[PDB]
Amino acid sequence: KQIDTILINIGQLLTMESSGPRAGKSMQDLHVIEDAVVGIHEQKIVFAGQKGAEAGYEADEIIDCSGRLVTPGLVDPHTHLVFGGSREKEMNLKLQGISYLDILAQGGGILSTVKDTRAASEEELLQKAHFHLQRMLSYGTTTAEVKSGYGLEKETELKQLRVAKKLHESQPVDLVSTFMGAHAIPPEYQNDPDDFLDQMLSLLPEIKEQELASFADIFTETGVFTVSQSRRYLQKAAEAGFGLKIHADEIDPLGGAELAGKLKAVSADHLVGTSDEGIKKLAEAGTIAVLLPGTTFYLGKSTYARARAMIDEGVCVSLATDFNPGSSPTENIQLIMSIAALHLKMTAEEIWHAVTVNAAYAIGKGEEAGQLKAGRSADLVIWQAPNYMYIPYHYGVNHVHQVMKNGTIVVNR
Ligand SMILES: [Zn+2]
Repeated sequence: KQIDTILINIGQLLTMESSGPRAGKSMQDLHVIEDAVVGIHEQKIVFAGQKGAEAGYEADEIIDCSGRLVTPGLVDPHTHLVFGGSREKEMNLKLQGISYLDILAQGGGILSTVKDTRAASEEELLQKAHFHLQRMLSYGTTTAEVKSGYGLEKETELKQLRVAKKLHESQPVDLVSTFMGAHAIPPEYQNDPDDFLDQMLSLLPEIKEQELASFADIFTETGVFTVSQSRRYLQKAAEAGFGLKIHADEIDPLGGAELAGKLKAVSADHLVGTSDEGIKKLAEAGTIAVLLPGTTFYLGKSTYARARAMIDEGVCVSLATDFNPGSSPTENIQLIMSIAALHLKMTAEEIWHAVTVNAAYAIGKGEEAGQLKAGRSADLVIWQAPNYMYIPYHYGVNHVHQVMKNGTIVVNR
């Protein structure tokens, strides 16, 4: 069989081959192959296993991995990629001890980014986002989820969504778009938040017709949107055919997790303050818990989401950068992996499954990304490390040697 490409001399290969999301104990069952090969033809994986799996094939292009570690391209299931300006001028408020919510309550935070995003032209946001997405790619992310939510109005929310589609069609990273019009409350709506929510819901039909988003998200937090508003909002979104996601129980056990499970949301994200009942509902419903360790770290806190309890309870855990200018300005998914190990107390095996398979399922791409097996798009990363434990171990840097998307190297050294 004549094929396009073959990777040889792979020191360690992680296919992450699974039949579905990995919950509980299965997150620990990492299949490791040594001295492996990977065959690619017409942008797809034709084989990925131990040396000898290439018997019967002959490739034209041969890539020597020189004993390096090879894994599927990484999946970042939660980001706010498109945004205007930056929030460095808020560093001092945080340092002074002003809480994240108090900054928001005073017209800052998300609202500050909303003003800059509304003012930035669509072309500026595109170029701006292109730079950050290119960096994400250089760190190993070949598939990512991007949320709007910095417009809080028709014009800018649609603008963010169009930029996301544009990005998806003009660079390597495959993007999953999420509409998060219900991110915060414009000051002029503080007295009628339900009216604001209805105006955001009024956008679903055109967003749907334009295929501008596949999911709907919402910030269920004290002072922001309540559980009842979130239930009504999300149920409405589901009726329109949108998948469901939620920024839940970021500080306190508000019942955001319980709601997400009851609504059978694809994922519940953040969850630092979630209760045991919430954890049980997520596991029971199969709702993926996307943890954002960088956000906790960046907020200057030390109390992280209870990942071990979630895994002990059969929850499917994932990880993300939550890349956003306000609470987690980092594109480095590898650092997220390091923080998960050091502060979420997750093992290297669990972390790898979290940033590939589980991240993929968290955004409706379980059948398309996160695994290197026959038929899958040839998206992989060749690492500057001999083993998988080394990646989360050595922190704050970029271990990427080369990144392959659709069978072509898109990042070199
Ligand atoms: Zn977020």
